[PDB]
Amino acid sequence: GTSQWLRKTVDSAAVILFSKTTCPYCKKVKDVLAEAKIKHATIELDQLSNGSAIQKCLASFSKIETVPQMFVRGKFIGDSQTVLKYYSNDELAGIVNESKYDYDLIVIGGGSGGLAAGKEAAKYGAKTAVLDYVEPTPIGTTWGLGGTCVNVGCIPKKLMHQAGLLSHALEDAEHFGWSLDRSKISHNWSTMVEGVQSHIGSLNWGYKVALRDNQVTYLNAKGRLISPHEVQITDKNQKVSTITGNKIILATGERPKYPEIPGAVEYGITSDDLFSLPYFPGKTLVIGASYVALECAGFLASLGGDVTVMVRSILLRGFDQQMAEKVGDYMENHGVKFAKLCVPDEIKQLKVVDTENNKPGLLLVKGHYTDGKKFEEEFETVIFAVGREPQLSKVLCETVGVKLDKNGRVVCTDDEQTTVSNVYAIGDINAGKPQLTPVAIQAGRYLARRLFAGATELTDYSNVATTVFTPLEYGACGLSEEDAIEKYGDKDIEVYHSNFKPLEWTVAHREDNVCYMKLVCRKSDNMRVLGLHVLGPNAGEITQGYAVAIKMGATKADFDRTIGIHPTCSETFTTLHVTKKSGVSPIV
Amino acid sequence: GTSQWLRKTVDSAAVILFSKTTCPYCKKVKDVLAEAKIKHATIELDQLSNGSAIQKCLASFSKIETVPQMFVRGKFIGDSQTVLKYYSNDELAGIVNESKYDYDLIVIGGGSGGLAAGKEAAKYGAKTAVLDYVEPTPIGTTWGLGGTCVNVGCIPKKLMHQAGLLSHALEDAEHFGWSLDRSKISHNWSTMVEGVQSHIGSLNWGYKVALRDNQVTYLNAKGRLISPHEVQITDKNQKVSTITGNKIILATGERPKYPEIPGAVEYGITSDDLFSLPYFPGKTLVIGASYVALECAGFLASLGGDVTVMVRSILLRGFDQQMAEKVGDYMENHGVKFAKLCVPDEIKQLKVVDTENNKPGLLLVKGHYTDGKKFEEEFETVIFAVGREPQLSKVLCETVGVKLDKNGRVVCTDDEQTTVSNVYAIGDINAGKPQLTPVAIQAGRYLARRLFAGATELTDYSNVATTVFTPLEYGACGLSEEDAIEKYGDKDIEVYHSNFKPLEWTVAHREDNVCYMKLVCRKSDNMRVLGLHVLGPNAGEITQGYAVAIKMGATKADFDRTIGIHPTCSETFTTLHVTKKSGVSPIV
Ligand SMILES: Cc1cc2nc3c(=O)[nH]c(=O)nc-3n(C[C@H](O)[C@H](O)[C@H](O)COP(=O)(O)OP(=O)(O)OC[C@H]3O[C@@H](n4cnc5c(N)ncnc54)[C@H](O)[C@@H]3O)c2cc1C
Ligand SMILES: Cc1cc2nc3c(=O)[nH]c(=O)nc-3n(C[C@H](O)[C@H](O)[C@H](O)COP(=O)(O)OP(=O)(O)OC[C@H]3O[C@@H](n4cnc5c(N)ncnc54)[C@H](O)[C@@H]3O)c2cc1C
Ligand SMILES: CC(=O)N1CCC(NC2CC2)CC1
Ligand SMILES: CC(=O)N1CCC(NC2CC2)CC1
Ligand SMILES: CC(=O)N1CCC(NC2CC2)CC1
Ligand SMILES: CC(=O)N1CCC(NC2CC2)CC1
Repeated sequence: GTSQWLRKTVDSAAVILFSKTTCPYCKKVKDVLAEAKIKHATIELDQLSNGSAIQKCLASFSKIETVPQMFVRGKFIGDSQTVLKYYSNDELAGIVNESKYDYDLIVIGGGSGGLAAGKEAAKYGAKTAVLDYVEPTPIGTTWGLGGTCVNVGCIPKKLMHQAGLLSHALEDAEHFGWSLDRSKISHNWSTMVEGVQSHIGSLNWGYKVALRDNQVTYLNAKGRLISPHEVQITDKNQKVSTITGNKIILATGERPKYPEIPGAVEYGITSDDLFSLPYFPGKTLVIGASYVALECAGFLASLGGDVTVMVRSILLRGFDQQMAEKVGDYMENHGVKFAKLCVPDEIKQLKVVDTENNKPGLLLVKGHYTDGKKFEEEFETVIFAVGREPQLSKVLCETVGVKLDKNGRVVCTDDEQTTVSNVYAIGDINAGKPQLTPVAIQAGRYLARRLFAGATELTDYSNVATTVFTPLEYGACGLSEEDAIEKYGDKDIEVYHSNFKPLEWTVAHREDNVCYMKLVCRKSDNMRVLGLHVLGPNAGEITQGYAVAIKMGATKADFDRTIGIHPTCSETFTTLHVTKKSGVSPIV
Repeated sequence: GTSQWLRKTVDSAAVILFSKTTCPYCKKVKDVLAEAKIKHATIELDQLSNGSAIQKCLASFSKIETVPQMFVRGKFIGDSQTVLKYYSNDELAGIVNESKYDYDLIVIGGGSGGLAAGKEAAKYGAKTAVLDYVEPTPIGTTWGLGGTCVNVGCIPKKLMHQAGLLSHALEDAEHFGWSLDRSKISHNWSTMVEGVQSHIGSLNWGYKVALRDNQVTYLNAKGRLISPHEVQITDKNQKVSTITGNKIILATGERPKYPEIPGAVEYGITSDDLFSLPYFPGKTLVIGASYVALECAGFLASLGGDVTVMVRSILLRGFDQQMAEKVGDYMENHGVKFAKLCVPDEIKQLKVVDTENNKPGLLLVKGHYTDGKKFEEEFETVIFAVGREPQLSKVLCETVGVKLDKNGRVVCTDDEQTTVSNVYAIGDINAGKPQLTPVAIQAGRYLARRLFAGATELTDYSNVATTVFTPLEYGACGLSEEDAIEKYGDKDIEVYHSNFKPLEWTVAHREDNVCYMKLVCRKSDNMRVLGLHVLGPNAGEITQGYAVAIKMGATKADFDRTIGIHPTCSETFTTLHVTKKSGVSPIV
């Protein structure tokens, strides 16, 4: 079945040239298309295994078997002589631009996955439009091009994390001989926000420049898919029009949820608001226990804030719960307060936010615990981090026929196709996929190569590593301990673990046995590493490289025969030997 | 095959029990040995592929074929009934202690490898002595148990590096909103030295406690091997004596070299003296260009010093030379001066060191460039970092028969055996091996297991990752680019590379295109990764995990299908695409 690959490739591509590396008649067609500023995909057949059979099947469209052969939007155009005839007759530009729709591709959503898909497709001659719009938050916050990660997620989160880490660096520097006095140093919230927002502005602008230089049309517009090939767009002044595209990629992401309780929307905020907030939050309550809740609470305390987290049930639901508890214990020991097994009932306003003097307001939070006892306390800022959800009713007409699941996410095949054959979805709205920025980028780039350059590589969504940037960071790749035990049984699981202490913490007089790591392994499969977990500084840097080994099937013997780099935190993975079944302590 | 292994295992093990997991009489013997504090190896025949063959071969030694069987130093002792008889009759202790020699093992040298070998051997019942001595430096410097890395190597070097890193952390903190003024903060050298030396002292003590708790005899003595089984030991008071051992492990390491020029030994120092120097070096000249030279020049400059490095020919000979040059370019941009193609001719004393007032002296350094021009300049401190060498003529009487190579290192088989069948060598003095602390530890532990516990695993010295802790760190694993081209030819080698900027450097306004990473791959072996190189922060944490993947045979495709962790520096390895042959720019 090489024939049905070739048919799908020729059908879907915009401009594609079948070529060979040594053929100089091919080279003359290349240099002609380059000078004409015509972009295209190229399939070198001497570099593919079965390029012989493909050459034969090209005759089914073109009635010739030689190379080069040029196609445009499913139609054969000519061999060398015919393409040069079109060029010197000035007929070539009209032929490549002839299309049944306005665009080969329309991307709805200009974030991590959408921008990456659109730029990749434009590399192969696909005429591309990228639509993006930011619906404002209840208090009116808005931002520029690039999506959740760039503006209100990974980028400003980690910069603010770094600002918190530097407070411990100032304390540490005294013990290492520097003459500063940490107790006499304080933090300016608005200076930090100005620097963070200035970096984000350079990224908004770089993405506009990127799209321009790839000949991608950027429309700042709210998109709505009304039929398989029609997208209705609405302007900043409410002007409405319609554009048409061959392929459609949905990549509109999610926004934060609010609890259905009085006062929440009126008087609370979310992470959408926190990263450009013009005043220090002050005494803050963070409601929820996701990674967003814990990351935000953690740097606020490190910047000297008075911080409480209200937890309905457990921390980091879905992550390894031994690890989650070590994360929260570290936080509790370094100034974050927890109200456990608790839930909010209402937010009362006591003092309006003072815009002129750059001051928070004042709120009264009422709630109750699972036993029945009551919660009541005042806070200057209340931040909700109780999940995120898509809003596809605003994007999709029911009549088009794109199937959603019961959470509102799009049901896709393993190549991102929806139930409507020309419509695909990527990123956080793809049901069941990990909701991470590098996943959405890989999904979008690989999809664009399949649609417009005849690629076959799929995205692999298994064993994707994560890092939670709490004050002590937590990296992971693979199964939690409890998920492995439940899948294979407790007698088939072996766990190797150890505490450790970074060398940097010795002269600084930090704790001896808080950093921690383990390997969860399958006995009956040669001690296969099923999950890796580490709590310590620089956990993202530590974890990333092991994700390649786990993808490759690493076993415990693979970790053992590798030698460590000394002195590092990471090298402790190369000499693990204490098992949980042995009952031997893991302390250093 | 099996029979030669069994003969080897029985002959050299001190106390060993042959057993099966489900064998109630074996359990009877284990309990008696545990109750009598008799340490021993154990081989569970049911856990071995060919335990059936082994069980039959045991009769060639004991004339029985059941388990348990207990041996001591090559002699069958009995089954369960016979062992209990010796126990009940108060005869067991003297049986398990009977030996032709004072010790089952004598380790000459108490550093990284030797301490690890000694402790591991004692775990299996081997009666063990560890000998350690520290020959003072020319000005009298000395230190405690633990070797080069612990006292005058990796540990104090990386602590001082960390002190240097904190100066940039103090600068960065302003930009992230903290109120300090970096320009009014200074560094106190003796305060840092006191904290470093306190940590080292806790490690000196920890090793003495560990050897005690493992029943290893520690002798603070200079050792000399005068025949295959006799070690002469000389006292702190010059008392001489002789001990005997069955097996000998040489683990005496190396010391710094001095160039043969007037004034070098009298008025200069080495790294052996630097890590406990009671005064700040002041204006300093580092002579040499190894990683020791550049790491020391590096943190001295970050701590406010006026620093010059005098380079005979190139930086970091034997490392990838493109990366070496980026390392040195970064140092030159951040204050380190270089005198290139230059060599020293003599050191003259202008001032004597002032021990009382705690101040360096003053020196005049004279030398010449390779074209004949003259070098002449004054310095307060001159550090020689021009290599290290063993001193085995002090350890190894000629008549013993242990063969050395032309550099004076010990020629060993792949199981660390020397030319004398009961004598082994590990660590820096094993010719041709990487000279690193984790390698010496792996070699010593693995060897002890083969000698006293029947193990067969050998140490793997290939593709061992390294990290150079210059102000911008350089991590690596596998071949340099020039080595790969030399070995396979330029047309079979593809290099993927990219610049990157750490997110933490954005708000701090640090350099855009200084950090750098590349993968060196072999086209004809499925784009196998031959070498990985990265220059940036936390380079050792970044690199370690990739070393497991390389050990496993990772290819470029394995790096592409792995998803990144965002935002990290390390994730840049998972999306590399610009090749050096393309000529496309690697900047961002
Ligand atoms: C606080 C926080 C921290 C995070 N930290 C990390 C982290 O450290 N690492 C990590 O890997 N991930 C992190 N994430 C997750 C990451 O941000 C997302 O997985 C990623 O942004 C998803 O990208 P996307 O392309 O699917 O959608 P998005 O990046 O959300 O972009 C979709 C865009 O489409 C727009 N849009 C919506 N509807 C329409 C419409 N009708 N018309 C036009 N445009 C529309 C949206 O306004 C938005 O601009 C974090 C998320 C949050 C909230
Ligand atoms: C400045 C510096 C920095 C380094 N940094 C790193 C780093 O970051 N990472 C890394 O992996 N490696 C590093 N190394 C290398 C590391 O220190 C060595 O590879 C390691 O210490 C060698 O271990 P060893 O057991 O072979 O010998 P050693 O650790 O040198 O121990 C040998 C011991 O035997 C003693 N001895 C000698 N002769 C006798 C005798 N006749 N009788 C009794 N005792 C004797 C010696 O005095 C010494 O105590 C560094 C080295 C230096 C010099
Ligand atoms: C609704 C509609 O007609 N559009 C909305 C997006 C706008 N983009 C401006 C031209 C750069 C204009 C087009
Ligand atoms: C609620 C609200 O103010 N918005 C809806 C209409 C939007 N028009 C998009 C920007 C082209 C602007 C945002
Ligand atoms: C006989 C000799 O010269 N030795 C010197 C070193 C001594 N150390 C142990 C604690 C006494 C051991 C004896
Ligand atoms: C065996 C031992 O501990 N010694 C102490 C110091 C050694 N060298 C100093 C320079 C004279 C000599 C012997």
